[PDB]
Amino acid sequence: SFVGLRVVAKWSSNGYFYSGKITRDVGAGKYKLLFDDGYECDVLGKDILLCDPIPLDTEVTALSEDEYFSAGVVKGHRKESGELYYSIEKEGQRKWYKRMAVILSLEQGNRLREQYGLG
Amino acid sequence: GGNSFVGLRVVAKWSSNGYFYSGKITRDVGAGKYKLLFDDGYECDVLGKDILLCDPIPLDTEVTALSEDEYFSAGVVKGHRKESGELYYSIEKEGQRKWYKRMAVILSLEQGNRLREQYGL
Ligand SMILES: CC(C)(C)NCCCNC(=O)c1cccc(Br)c1
Repeated sequence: SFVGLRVVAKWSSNGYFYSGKITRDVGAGKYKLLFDDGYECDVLGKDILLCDPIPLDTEVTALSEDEYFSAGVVKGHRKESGELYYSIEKEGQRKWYKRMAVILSLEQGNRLREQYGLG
Repeated sequence: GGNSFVGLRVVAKWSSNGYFYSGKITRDVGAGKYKLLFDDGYECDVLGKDILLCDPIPLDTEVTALSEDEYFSAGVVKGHRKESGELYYSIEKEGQRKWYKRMAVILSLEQGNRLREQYGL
C-alpha cells in the first residue's frame, strides 16, 4: 500500500501541490494526507504525486518570506539530521530550501503526473 | 483612512485544527473579518478573534517548531534574527537552541490563547 509514503499533494482549488505524507487509505480513490505543517485532510489519488524527493531538474516553486511564486529548478538534494533540503537554482544562483518550502503549481505538478501520479 | 492592520504580519488560526500559522493581512473584508495570506500562499478569510498581531512572536513564548517528521515539538522563543529579508526564531527545546524560519513556527490553540489578551484582534 501507499500508506506511509512521502508525497506532494494538492488539497484545494488553488491547485498547488504541497509536501506531505499518506497516512491512511480512506477508500473511494482517496487518501488521508498529513501535510508537513500538520494539517491533515482527505485528498484524491489523482492529486498526489509520489515524489520523495522531487527529482533533479524539476521546475518548482520555492517559498521564502514574502515570496509566493518564485520559480526555480532542483539542482541538488541533501539529507542532514533527518531532514531533506533542496538546492534550488534561479538566475544562476543556488539556495537551500527545506522540504516543506518546496511546492509545485498545477502546471509544474502536471509535468510529473505521467511518471509519479498516484491516480 | 484605512484599517490599521492591513499589510501587517500576524499568526492566524486554521479552523480545522485550531493551530495558528504565520501569515499576513492583505485586507479588511468587513464583518470583523480579514483576508489572510498564509506563508504557503493559501488565502482565505479569517475572523479577527482568530488573529494574533505578533511580528515577531515574543521572547519566552511557548511555540510549536516544525521540522521534518515533527508536528508537535514544543519549544520556547529565546531570540530573533533577520537576514536578507527573512526572520528566524531561536527556539530552545530541552538542551539545544536551534534556528527556525518564521513559517516553521506555529502555535497550538492553547499556545495561541496565551497571547490572545495582549496580541489578539
Ligand atoms: C493553510 C495551511 C494550514 C497554512 N496550510 C495547508 C497545508 C499545506 N501547507 C503546508 O504544508 C505549508 C507549507 C509551507 C508553509 C506553511 Br505556513 C504551510
